Amino acid sequence: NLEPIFQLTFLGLIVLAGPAVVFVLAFRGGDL
Amino acid sequence: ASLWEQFCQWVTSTNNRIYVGWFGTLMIPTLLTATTCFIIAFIAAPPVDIDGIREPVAGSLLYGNNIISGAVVPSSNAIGLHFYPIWEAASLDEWLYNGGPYQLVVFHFLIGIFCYMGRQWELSYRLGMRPWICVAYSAPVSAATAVFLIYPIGQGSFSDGMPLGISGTFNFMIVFQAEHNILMHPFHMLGVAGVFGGSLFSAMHGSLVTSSLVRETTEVESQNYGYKFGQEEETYNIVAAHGYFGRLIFQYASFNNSRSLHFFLGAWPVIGIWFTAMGVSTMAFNLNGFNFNQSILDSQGRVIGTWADVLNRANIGFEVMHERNAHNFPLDLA
Amino acid sequence: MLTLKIAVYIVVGLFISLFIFGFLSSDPTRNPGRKD
Amino acid sequence: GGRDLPSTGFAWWSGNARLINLSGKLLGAHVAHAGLIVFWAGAMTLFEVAHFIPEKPMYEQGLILLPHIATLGWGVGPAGEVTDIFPFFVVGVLHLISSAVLGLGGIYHALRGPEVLEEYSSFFGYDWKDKNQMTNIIGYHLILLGCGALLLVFKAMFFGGVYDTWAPGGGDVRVITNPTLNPAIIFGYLLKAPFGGEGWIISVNNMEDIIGGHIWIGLICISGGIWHILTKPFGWARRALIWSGEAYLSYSLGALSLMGFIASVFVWFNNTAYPSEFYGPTGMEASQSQAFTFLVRDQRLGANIASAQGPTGLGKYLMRSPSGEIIFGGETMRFWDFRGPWLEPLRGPNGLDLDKLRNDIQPWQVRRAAEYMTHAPLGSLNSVGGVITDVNSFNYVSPRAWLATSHFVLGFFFLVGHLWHAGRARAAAAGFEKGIDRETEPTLFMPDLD
Amino acid sequence: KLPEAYQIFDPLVDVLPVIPLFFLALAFVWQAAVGFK
Amino acid sequence: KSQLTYDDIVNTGLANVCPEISSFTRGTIEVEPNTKYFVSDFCMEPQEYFVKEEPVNKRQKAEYVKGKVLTRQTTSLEQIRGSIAVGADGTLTFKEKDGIDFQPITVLLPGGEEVPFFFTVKNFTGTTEPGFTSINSSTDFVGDFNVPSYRGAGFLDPKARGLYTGYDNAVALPSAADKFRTNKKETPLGKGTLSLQVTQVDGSTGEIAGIFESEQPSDTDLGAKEPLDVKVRGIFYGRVDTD
Amino acid sequence: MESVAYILVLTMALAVLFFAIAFREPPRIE
Amino acid sequence: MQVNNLGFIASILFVLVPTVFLLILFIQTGK
Amino acid sequence: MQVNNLGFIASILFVLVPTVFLLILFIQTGK
Amino acid sequence: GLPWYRVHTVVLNDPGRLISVHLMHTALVAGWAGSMALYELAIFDSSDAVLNPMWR
Amino acid sequence: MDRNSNPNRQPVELNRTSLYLGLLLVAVLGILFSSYFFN
Ligand code: CLA
Ligand code: CLA
Ligand code: CLA
Ligand code: CLA
Ligand code: CLA
Ligand SMILES: CC1=C(/C=C/C(C)=C/C=C/C(C)=C/C=C/C=C(C)/C=C/C=C(C)/C=C/C2=C(C)CCCC2(C)C)C(C)(C)CCC1
Ligand SMILES: CC1=C(/C=C/C(C)=C/C=C/C(C)=C/C=C/C=C(C)/C=C/C=C(C)/C=C/C2=C(C)CCCC2(C)C)C(C)(C)CCC1
Ligand SMILES: CCCCCCCCCCCCO[C@@H]1O[C@H](CO)[C@@H](O[C@H]2O[C@H](CO)[C@@H](O)[C@H](O)[C@H]2O)[C@H](O)[C@H]1O
Ligand code: OEX
Ligand SMILES: [Ca+2]
Ligand SMILES: [Cl-]
Ligand SMILES: [Cl-]
Repeated sequence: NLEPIFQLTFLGLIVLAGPAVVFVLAFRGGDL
Repeated sequence: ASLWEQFCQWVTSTNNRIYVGWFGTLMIPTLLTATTCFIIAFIAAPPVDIDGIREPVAGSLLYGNNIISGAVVPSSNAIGLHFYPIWEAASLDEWLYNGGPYQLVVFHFLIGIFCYMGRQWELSYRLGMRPWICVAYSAPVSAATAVFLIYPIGQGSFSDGMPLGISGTFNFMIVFQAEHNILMHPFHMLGVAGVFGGSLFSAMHGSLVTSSLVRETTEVESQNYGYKFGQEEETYNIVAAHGYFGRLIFQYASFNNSRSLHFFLGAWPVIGIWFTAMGVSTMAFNLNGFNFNQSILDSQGRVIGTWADVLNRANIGFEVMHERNAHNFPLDLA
Repeated sequence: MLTLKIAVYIVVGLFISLFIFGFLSSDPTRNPGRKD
Repeated sequence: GGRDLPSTGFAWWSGNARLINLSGKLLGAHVAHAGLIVFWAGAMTLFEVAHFIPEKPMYEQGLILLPHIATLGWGVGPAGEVTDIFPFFVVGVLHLISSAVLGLGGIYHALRGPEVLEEYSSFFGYDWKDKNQMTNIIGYHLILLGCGALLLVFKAMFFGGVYDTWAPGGGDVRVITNPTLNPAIIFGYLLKAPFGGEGWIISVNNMEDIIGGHIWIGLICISGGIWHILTKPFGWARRALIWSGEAYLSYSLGALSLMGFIASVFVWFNNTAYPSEFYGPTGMEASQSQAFTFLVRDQRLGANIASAQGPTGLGKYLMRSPSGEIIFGGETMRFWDFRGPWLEPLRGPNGLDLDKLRNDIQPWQVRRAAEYMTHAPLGSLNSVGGVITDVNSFNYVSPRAWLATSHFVLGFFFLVGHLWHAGRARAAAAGFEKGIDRETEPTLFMPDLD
Repeated sequence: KLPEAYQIFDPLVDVLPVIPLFFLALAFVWQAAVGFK
Repeated sequence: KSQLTYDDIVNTGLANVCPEISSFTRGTIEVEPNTKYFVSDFCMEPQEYFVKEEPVNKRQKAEYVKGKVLTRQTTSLEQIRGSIAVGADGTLTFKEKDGIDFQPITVLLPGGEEVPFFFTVKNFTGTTEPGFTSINSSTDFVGDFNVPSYRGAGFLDPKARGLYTGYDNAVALPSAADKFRTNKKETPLGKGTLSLQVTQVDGSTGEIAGIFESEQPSDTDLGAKEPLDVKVRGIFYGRVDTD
Repeated sequence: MESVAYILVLTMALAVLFFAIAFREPPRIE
Repeated sequence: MQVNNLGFIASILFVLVPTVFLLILFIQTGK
Repeated sequence: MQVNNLGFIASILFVLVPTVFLLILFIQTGK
Repeated sequence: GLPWYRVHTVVLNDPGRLISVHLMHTALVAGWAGSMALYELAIFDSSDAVLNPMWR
Repeated sequence: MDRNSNPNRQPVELNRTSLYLGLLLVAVLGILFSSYFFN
């Protein structure tokens, strides 16, 4: 089916969201 | 000044050969009570109807036990979790027959060990130490509380508390495995790691320190006389011990900071024991070890055995024989 | 039994009262460091 | 406030200790964590709703939040059958959205808001030594907790009532009209022995007592809130206690450990605030049910269960408790204190009544006993139900087991945390939390022990 | 289950509750990016 | 008893007490010459236990010795149903039918010997003398009752020897396994004699109360040892259905 | 009579404890 | 109980022989 | 021969206890 | 040094230690009484005071 | 109260000849009494 596929897409977007925030702050020079 | 202040100064005095303290004012009476009753009961208590089926079990030396087989027998299954002090028995003989000594000893012992842990904190405070030896002590206390209080509570009877005896301990363990598969419980696995690793690290640390002792003696006298009580100079060469160990495994796996090393020595067994205490405490609520019985099926659907199935066979063998007269109905729920 | 019950109750109450009133008796000041 | 070891004295693994004196940053951390809590509530509720088969009992489906909502009287009717799935969904949604708001506020305070609040406002600024301000915050929060208790009371009285498993005609959502304000009962609950047959407050067995105790709790909490707003700690309290942020944390940790232990016991034993309709049988209930199931079966087969002696000479099906009551035989003798709505119609003044056992047992009671016996809170860590020697085909672990185990573990580790922080708070107040000062090592001025 | 209008995002509700685990992980990620100062 | 609830009774011991009628009670229950009347909730509360100690000398009086109960308030028969049939001459015949008509009881004797026994009224048939046209203070039902083995045939001894289950030998000693007399379990059916002296009759409510004395054997532990003689003295209550 | 032997060894152990505590070698700083 | 007939003497000697060894060594120490 | 069952232990202790007393005293002499 | 048969003369002029050794002797004698009674109790046959009295 | 060294303490001695004499005495007493101990 597609339930694991959709589930994994949501999970991966979530997994990236946090590290993406940290990486953007580190690269653009925001306070950390 | 006042009589009360003088008493306070006495109880909290760091000059007493044995520190008393406020926690000590509870520890000492309860621990002495538990000890006196334990000695008397282990030597001379009459048999106890542990299973509540009028099948008394002889625990004391005078009734034919040796030291290995002797025990203070847990109170009757008929009592369950009811409070059974001496004054609730019509006679001392009745109290003994139903296992009252077990309850007396256990309750006083548990109060005493919690007060012992409080007393450790108290004395460290009086001596200006850091306060966390009692935290390390909370691991054995947690395990003791699990086996004497929490498990009987979850199971609904002090009859299911660990007996106060050697063979009784083994019986407790075997039945616990039969009913909960503690070996296949990860918290017990962590406890095993805790104790195996604690012994490993004890041996390792002791051996590295002993290996790196600074020469201060001759080959005739004990090297122990090389250390004088109250010296600041270090009695061993930690840098040589680090050189050895970092070459035994590799450099970055060896501690060179004694403080971090000793923190690790404290933390490893303590955490392992906390985890195994929590394992026993949660199997008290029958959240058991892993069950992989018939996990592997062949393509047709026949079960292929694994070592878990062999273990389950052993567990069933233990289970069907335990408390052979106590069960009336097909499922061992209680 | 009732004599035993009363006696044990008295003993336990006295020990608990000792412990409580001791820890109420300005215990934080009974240390070798600071007294504020 | 610094954000590294040289300027704070705390390593990264103790980095939150750096917040002890940054009141605004600490408020941000607290609000963000509250957001995490509310988020989990909402997300877990939505997950459970999504994974809910509304005609299969809740306890068979790994649900711990939906039973809480059902017990409150939302979405359930007689025998606990799920009428409307939408209230569960609304509770979950509301928590999720407010969690978003709480997280935003916590992030603002932790990351951009003022570092400390004391030079911005006297009302929200606090100092741990400010005994008056600390008791003010206790007072505000005591008022709020009293409001929450009265919210439960209002739901039970005027907003549809709560689920009463003891309801005549069958357990059902009913409106509590006569809560017991009688202080004798309410506060004698607190005086009952924490042992078998008494069950200190775990034994509360009727929604009237629960609601009346909550009315009392609301009044006590609100009056204590006002008391602490308008007063400062007395001399005895000032002399006995440590007055510092870590000390207050340690006190709360002790409190939390106590509450966690109590909740684990509560869910393990109590079937009133935790109806077996939603949480499944207690272990005691399941054992009693097995005894009842086989009494009924053997009686239908022709066994004279009154006079049948078992192998040991005690009655197979019936026996006496040590106080004389007529109880189920077998190992379940330990569980004779059990009371449940399916078993009490057969209990007489002396315990189990032979006449009711012989001609009053209903088919629904037989069905309930079978269900409860087969959902005994026994199970493996990988969720294989039954006794541990059973095989893999029954995927069940009681919600009571999950809740009791988790809360016992959390209670213990919070006792450990209390010990850690109480010891540290004492040592820091006395000024030796960083080690023994070599110059003034206290033991060196102490006489030798012998 | 979820009421009918919402079962397009069933696979998102399936993963929502584990998010606080990721926050706990993110604390360590942030500390790793700052070199665990 | 009285008129309270299980909540008032629980953990008091009252559940083990046989109900009592009254004080101003000297009634009588008239009985038809040849009809049988059901007895509804017959209760027997033991109070005194004596064990006939066995002297080693010979030929000498054994002297029943008072024992003390180690089991708790678990010693009473109750909810017993039976019947009373009135003979052709006038005799009264009490017949126990069922109920909670047995309790295992263990008494301690001076000297530390523990005596379990199966205190019961099972299948008790008792009779009065002829010429009874009523149940009154002179009604003495003297009769017999059966005493099943204390341990059932499903019991396993500590070496898992039993009658219809378990080993028939001492497996822990393979070369002496068949050497032990206790390898053979028995459950003989013993005999007891009971007497129910009616002392107080409330004929309106049908309640009779009185004293009882019973004589029976003790546990033999599956025939391991010889049965002692246990005498039990106590009180009894019941309701006689007149209609 | 083996009970006497068990009691003897247990008493010996406890007596050793009491002396090791009460009559210990003082730790001395020098 | 029918115990091993050498039990008491074995136990007594097992304890007594090392006890007296230690006692001798301790008492003569400092000579 | 059916001898007194305490004979061996009594004989052993009767000899051993004073033997060890003398041995202790002798060995520590000069301390 | 002292011959063996004279060791106890060390408390001859030490009233405190003379009291001490008298106390220890009294403790030993009282402990013997207690333990002897306990032993006799552990083996006493009380059933037949006629043909098996205590002095038998 | 203080713990003061007791000045009444004296060494005890058993010379080698005394050792041999005592050991012989003990051995011959054992020889004598063992037969009666066994009976
Ligand atoms: C306990 C939680 C808490 C506490 C103590 C504070 C405290 C503070 N906040 Mg903050 N905040 C929070 C949560 C909290 N906040 C949350 C969850 C958000 C996201 C919406 C914010 C977003 C926020 C912003 C953007 C700002 C603050 C500011 C402030 C400071 C000024 C307060 C003020 O005078 O405004 C006035 C107070 C009022 C007008 C009272 C209104 C009360 C609320 C909003 C109405 C609802 C009341 C409710 C019924 C009570 C119970 C709540 C219920 C959920 C149980 C102050 C120290 C300001 C600041 O730092 O100044 C420099 C500021 O810039 N906060
Ligand atoms: C979370 C809520 C909360 C918190 C943190 C506090 C905190 C405090 N209160 Mg309190 N209080 C509250 C709610 C709260 N209160 C409510 C709702 C009321 C209304 C009834 C009160 C009414 C009140 C009064 C009248 C007083 C306080 C006082 C105090 C201060 C010292 C009291 C103390 O030492 O504690 C611990 C208690 C003791 C050290 C006394 C010993 C108590 C017994 C011996 C403990 C035994 C408990 C037992 C083991 C547990 C079993 C459970 C149950 C069976 C009892 C302290 C800062 C005192 C103060 O400083 O006044 C301003 C004070 O006199 N409060
Ligand atoms: C409300 C509860 C509470 C609060 C507010 C605090 C707050 C604090 N604690 Mg504390 N503590 C608590 C409970 C609490 N603690 C409990 C219950 C324990 C017993 C275990 C402790 C034991 C403790 C110790 C030993 C120390 C503190 C310290 C501190 C200070 C810094 C800690 C820090 O930076 O965290 C940083 C966070 C981490 C390093 C991550 C820890 C991860 C844990 C170990 C595992 C998480 C397991 C969890 C169940 C999830 C499982 C994951 C699974 C999926 C694999 C801080 C003020 C420090 C201190 O004393 O400061 C002065 C310190 O040394 N605490
Ligand atoms: C009180 C807390 C609690 C309880 C009682 C439950 C109970 C349950 N959950 Mg749940 N959950 C929780 C919190 C809880 N959860 C949290 C915080 C999350 C967010 C991650 C979730 C997300 C979640 C999902 C997605 C699912 C569940 C499911 C379930 C059910 C199956 C349980 C299972 O097999 O897990 C397995 C057991 C383990 C994996 C063992 C966990 C052991 C931890 C690591 C113990 C930590 C030890 C200690 C605290 C370490 C710190 C100490 C330190 C000092 C060293 C069950 C009723 C399942 C279900 O059936 O849904 C309907 C399901 O699919 N939960
Ligand atoms: C109250 C009774 C009593 C007391 C207090 C004393 C006290 C003393 N006697 Mg003396 N004595 C007594 C009765 C007593 N005696 C009797 C009844 C006899 C005749 C047998 C003697 C004959 C005697 C002699 C010849 C000498 C003494 C000496 C001494 C002094 C040193 C003792 C010593 O160190 O030996 C230590 C003894 C040992 C190290 C081992 C002795 C082992 C014995 C033989 C067996 C022990 C068996 C058992 C433990 C004792 C139970 C017996 C009990 C029921 C009485 C001391 C002041 C000596 C002296 O005068 O010093 C200057 C000395 O030479 N006594
Ligand atoms: C500060 C800090 C931190 C913390 C943080 C936190 C703690 C947080 C949080 C937060 C939060 C707490 C959040 C949140 C959120 C939420 C959201 C964002 C939401 C939403 C929504 C939605 C979108 C929904 C939707 C839906 C609906 C409507 C219903 C149906 C289903 C669904 C799901 C679809 C850390 C540690 C990192 C570190 C650094 C510092
Ligand atoms: C709702 C409810 C109810 C009710 C309840 C109530 C009413 C309650 C309460 C309660 C309370 C009212 C409580 C309490 C508590 C207390 C505590 C918990 C305490 C304490 C203590 C402490 C902690 C102290 C300490 C100390 C000491 C000891 C001394 C020194 C100082 C110090 C401080 C350290 C009922 C059951 C009916 C039903 C159910 C529901
Ligand atoms: C497959 C290959 C192996 C995979 C390896 C995965 C594990 C690797 C280590 C995980 C990362 C640890 O992260 C490591 O933390 C240390 C703390 O000592 C920090 O160390 C670094 O900090 C900062 C980076 O901002 C630098 O200025 C500094 O000079 C450097 O020491 C870094 O944050 C990173 O180097
Ligand atoms: O008691 Mn001792 O162990 Ca706990 O599981 Mn049910 O009960 Mn009895 O049978 Mn298996
Ligand atoms: Ca889904
Ligand atoms: Cl067993
Ligand atoms: Cl059973």
